[PDB]
Amino acid sequence: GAPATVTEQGEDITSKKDRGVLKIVKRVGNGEETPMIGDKVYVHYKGKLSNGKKFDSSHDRNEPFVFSLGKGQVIKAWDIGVATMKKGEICHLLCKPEYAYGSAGSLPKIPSNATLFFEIELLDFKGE
Repeated sequence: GAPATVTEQGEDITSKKDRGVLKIVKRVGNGEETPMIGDKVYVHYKGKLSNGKKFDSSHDRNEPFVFSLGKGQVIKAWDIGVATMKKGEICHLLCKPEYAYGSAGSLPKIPSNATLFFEIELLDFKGE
């Protein structure tokens, strides 16, 4: 399914090229610009564990999740991944623990040393 397709065909968007964040675009955005570090970004997401089980979604609060890009307000994989997205884009990200919650996890929802899958939609971005 989708996570195995990211494993097998995803683009490595990390600077080190350690496969820490792999990406597949699912829906093109509009406009060619991506957010700059420091921009406010507005996302919907669905997050699944390696066995396919949901661990979280913005839709659980029925509102977009809002954060400042590149400030470490989110896991590393999001600061990297969202920066690559255009407004309106939907992508799939597979995120190794080093770029997510590491050996600590976020228990019980996220186990130790968990590779995470996200489907993320970049709804909007705005400058600071």
